[PDB]
Amino acid sequence: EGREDPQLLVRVRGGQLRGIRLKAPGGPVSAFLGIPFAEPPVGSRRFMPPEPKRPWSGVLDATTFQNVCYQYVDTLYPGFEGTEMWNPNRELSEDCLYLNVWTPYPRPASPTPVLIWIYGGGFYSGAASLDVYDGRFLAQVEGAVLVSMNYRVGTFGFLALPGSREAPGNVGLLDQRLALQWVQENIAAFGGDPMSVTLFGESAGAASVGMHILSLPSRSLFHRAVLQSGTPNGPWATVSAGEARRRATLLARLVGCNDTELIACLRTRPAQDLVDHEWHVLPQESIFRFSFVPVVDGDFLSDTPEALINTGDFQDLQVLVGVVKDEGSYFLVYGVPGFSKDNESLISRAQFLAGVRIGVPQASDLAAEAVVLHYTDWLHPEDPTHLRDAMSAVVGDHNVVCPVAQLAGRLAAQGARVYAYIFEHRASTLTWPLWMGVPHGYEIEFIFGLPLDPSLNYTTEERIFAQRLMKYWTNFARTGDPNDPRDSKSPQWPPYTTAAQQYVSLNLKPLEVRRGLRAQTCAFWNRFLPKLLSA
Amino acid sequence: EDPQLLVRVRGGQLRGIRLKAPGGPVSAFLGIPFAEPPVGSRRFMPPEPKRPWSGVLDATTFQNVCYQYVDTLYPGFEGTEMWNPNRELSEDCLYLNVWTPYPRPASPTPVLIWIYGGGFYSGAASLDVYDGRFLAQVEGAVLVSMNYRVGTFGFLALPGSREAPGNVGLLDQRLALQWVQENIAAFGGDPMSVTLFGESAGAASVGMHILSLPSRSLFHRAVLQSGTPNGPWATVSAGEARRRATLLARLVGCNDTELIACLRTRPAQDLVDHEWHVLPQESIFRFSFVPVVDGDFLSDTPEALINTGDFQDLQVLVGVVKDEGSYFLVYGVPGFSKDNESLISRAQFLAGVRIGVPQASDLAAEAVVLHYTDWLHPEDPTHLRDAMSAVVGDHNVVCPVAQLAGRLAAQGARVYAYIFEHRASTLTWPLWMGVPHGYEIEFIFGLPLDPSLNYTTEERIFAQRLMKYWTNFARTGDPNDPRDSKSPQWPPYTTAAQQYVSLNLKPLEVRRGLRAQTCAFWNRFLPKLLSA
Ligand SMILES: Cc1ccc(C(=O)NCCCCC[n+]2ccccc2/C=N/O)cc1[N+](=O)[O-]
Ligand SMILES: Cc1ccc(C(=O)NCCCCC[n+]2ccccc2/C=N/O)cc1[N+](=O)[O-]
Ligand SMILES: *[C@@H]1O[C@H](CO)[C@@H](O)[C@H](O)[C@H]1NC(C)=O
Ligand SMILES: *[C@@H]1O[C@H](CO)[C@@H](O)[C@H](O)[C@H]1NC(C)=O
Repeated sequence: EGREDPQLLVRVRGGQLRGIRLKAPGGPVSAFLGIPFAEPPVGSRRFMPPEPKRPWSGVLDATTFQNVCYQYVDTLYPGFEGTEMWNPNRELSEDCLYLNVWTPYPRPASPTPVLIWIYGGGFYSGAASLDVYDGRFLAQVEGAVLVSMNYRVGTFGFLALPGSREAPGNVGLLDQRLALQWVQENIAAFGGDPMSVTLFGESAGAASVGMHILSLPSRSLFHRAVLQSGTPNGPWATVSAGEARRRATLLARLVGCNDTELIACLRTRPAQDLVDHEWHVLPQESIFRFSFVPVVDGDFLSDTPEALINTGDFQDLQVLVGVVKDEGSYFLVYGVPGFSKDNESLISRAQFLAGVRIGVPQASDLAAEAVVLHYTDWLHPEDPTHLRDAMSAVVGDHNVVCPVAQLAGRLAAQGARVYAYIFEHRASTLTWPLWMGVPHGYEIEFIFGLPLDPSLNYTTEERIFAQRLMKYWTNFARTGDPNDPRDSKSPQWPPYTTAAQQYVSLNLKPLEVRRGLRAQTCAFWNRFLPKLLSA
Repeated sequence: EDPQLLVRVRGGQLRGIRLKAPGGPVSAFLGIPFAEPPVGSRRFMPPEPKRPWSGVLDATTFQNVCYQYVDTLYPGFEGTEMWNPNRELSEDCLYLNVWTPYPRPASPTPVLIWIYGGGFYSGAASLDVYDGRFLAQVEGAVLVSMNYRVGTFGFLALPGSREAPGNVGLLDQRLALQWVQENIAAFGGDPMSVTLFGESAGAASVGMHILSLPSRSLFHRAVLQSGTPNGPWATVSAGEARRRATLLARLVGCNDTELIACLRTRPAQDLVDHEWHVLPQESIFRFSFVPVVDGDFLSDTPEALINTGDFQDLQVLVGVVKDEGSYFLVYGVPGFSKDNESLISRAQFLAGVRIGVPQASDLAAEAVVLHYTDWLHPEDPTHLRDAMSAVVGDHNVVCPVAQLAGRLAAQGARVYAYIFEHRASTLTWPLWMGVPHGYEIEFIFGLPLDPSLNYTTEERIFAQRLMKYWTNFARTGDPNDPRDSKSPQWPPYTTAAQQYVSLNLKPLEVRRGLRAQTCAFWNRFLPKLLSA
């Protein structure tokens, strides 16, 4: 040492770190980027649970984002910001188990509530280094300690031969769990309070958050949870052991491969070869289905998330959950004929019928017809605008909105304090077309406070709006209650209960309270369809 | 004698009676025989034309009511008694009634023929609510109503047998229609402009005349109030009719010739005693002896006939009341009664759906419960009670009416649809039943125009407007006044725009889609369900 900024030097269990002083619009923050929390899961460690990182010597430089976990890179619209904002922004590698820490500058004197972000990406993609996950605004404006981790995705994170020693499945979730243990042991060195840790995540990250609620060893590592547009229940977040084994065995043959010999051969393949065949193992033509996701192993997940939310005790739990207004629209362009970002995507009745089969790929013919009859407007059954919007609603309701409504309802009934929202504001900077409405994932930039960066060209009201949301999320992190304790003047956010089913609209206007999360429609998906399934 | 009261029809002379209506006199000819009495060896047989008679036949009085079950649910309660027979019961009951203006019309006048309801087990053309004097006096119409055999005597069928071929009660109606063709010009009626109208079982009868070729040369327009030939209560298969008749015969102590011979020896009340005991399931809105798909009067199911028919030169007026189902819940569904607000639990609501959709499987009844539950108030008594009524009215009336209107409009017919939304100031049923089945009839027939029944001034003005819709439809096949040039007009129902009108105290309002989403459930989804 000697001439470095003494506020950027910090020791953790593994050794000494040097962080970087970043500028936020309102002042400096401290960032510690690319902290390794596991041994590199490479070579003979591919598909294995993570091992804790062994101490290093000297001062590790923690001023850069580290590698992104090896993953599929989306090529649907090459050069388009709407797609590439999600793509990896650092080199791809299997050596990718690193985490990031943002704190106030100087670091806080009293211990400060910790927010831990778990990114989404369908369990096949994602990185904690993306611009929309930038912790500097929450750290500067709300004084939060923010932690985000990389976790293995795709085959490297979730390929499972259930019951094997060499590929037990869910190691991507164990990566996240190891980072949670790293926070417990080390975050006090940054001024963070290990006894006040809130998990929040979006989509597959939200499902991940839900899995930690449901997995007993993770429960001692956090105290509150936010689930944005995703759930551990629902039709895409888990597979059975049987289906996971079928998908892993098919991927093995597609790349040229007793479970030990199979996994051993898979470990000899280049990472890119596995990624090149990941999408080829899905049982049906589908959207909103991902090849390698958490498996119901009877270990991390002692049973299906359905069984666990329906029965478990949650009296100690405080959860914030919500959806965007148009959950489904984004996904139609990845497989439903007739949908494009470049047209209005007005579709015919025939294309709606074919789309329902692709967006509800596990549905029998009778179930599909039930869906079509429910979502058809029988005063205008052939109107292309209603059919396009109905296709988006089918996909959003089946995959996100109704799994969330079920989760909120079971959690509230079984002792949890639940707060629910619908996010209804479309960013003025959105590059996706207008028919997509408020698409999946486009509340994240407001939670993290990107509008406060003047160079990103958001409106003044969007900055005020972002600050409202940062206050809601951090108040909840701090107290289990998103409401401002000193501000009773503003309209209040009531908890979701089974009796009143209250939630709030999040938009440019003051909080408005609404009742029922798609109550009629979600009864169709959550109560009727499963009973139809049993026939 | 009064020459206006003396008429010669093909069978001989008749003497009618001058009756007072609020605005003047009417000529009424009550109790005109149109068939040989279907008694003795003629029971269950097709009707035969009435033999000529000598002298002047006295037609100043309503004739006997066809033998039928009499309702005892609420003894002495007007809301039920108003439907009970108001003349003596007899198997000798095939008589019709004619009202005309006094003096007799100078020009041939459009004819309206009323076919009463009563679930094909009851009913009479002599009920006070079917009084034709107001339409005759105010609109100058010639009004005809007939008695037809109900219950076992009209619809007991051993299909394919010679002596109980089925549907004889519908043949009774058809013979009265031929009587109108042959004789109505003598009253000043125009046989080239005959409009059938009927309510519930009567509307389903009207619809069965639309679907049976020999009936079609006997009328030109049709009105179907709260009833349809299609749907789940109005017809039975040949096999189910055979089962029900064989069971009734076992219950009273009896190949088909011998079985029907023994049934013919049974006193009428012996047959009625067991009428309600042959239904396959505990139910409401189900009736033991109704028209049968014989392959003769009905060449096929009403469903297949409305689906494939040619209806181009046909005009039809169809509609429903606001609360079709509420009336029937008190006849079987536990927790419903005239005398309290019938606030039911959710368990009672599930139990009620098995009774109100008695042909539904476990899965189908589950679909119904989940569809009609308000999942924001899933346990609230008021919502469950109102949903129970909705299930029954939608399943049995509203969605069959929407299916029929849609098939008719798409296949050439001219259709006008309505929903009747005014609850009579004088109603004796409780408030929770709303606007019940059958309580639009008194307005169309014009009873509010009688001051002694203590209707309100608005209801009298309302009745006059309805009388004008119905008779304008009779005159032209279009209910709109060709003199009134003020909007809104009543538009035709079509498949594209699905327009219908609300009938109430306020002016006509035009609405689109007749419970479109819910009737898609009943008419499109549920059939694919039960059948797999
Ligand atoms: C070959 C292929 C490629 C992609 C798919 C597919 O279904 N893609 C959908 C997911 C991309 C979303 C990016 N994202 C990640 C995290 C958070 C938000 C967002 C977006 N905000 O809304 C499917 C296939 N395939 O089926 O072959
Ligand atoms: C033993 C019995 C008796 C009657 C029923 C049953 O379902 N009755 C229906 C209504 C009959 C009278 C009303 N009515 C009749 C003609 C025209 C209009 C109206 C008014 N409607 O609002 C059912 C049973 N049973 O279940 O056994
Ligand atoms: C939009 O674009 C896609 C692909 O280019 C096409 O298949 C679809 O039919 C288009 N839609 C319209 C409404 O032109
Ligand atoms: C913001 O607006 C300015 C206006 O000159 C433009 O030059 C800049 O590229 C814009 N930046 C973004 C991120 O939209």
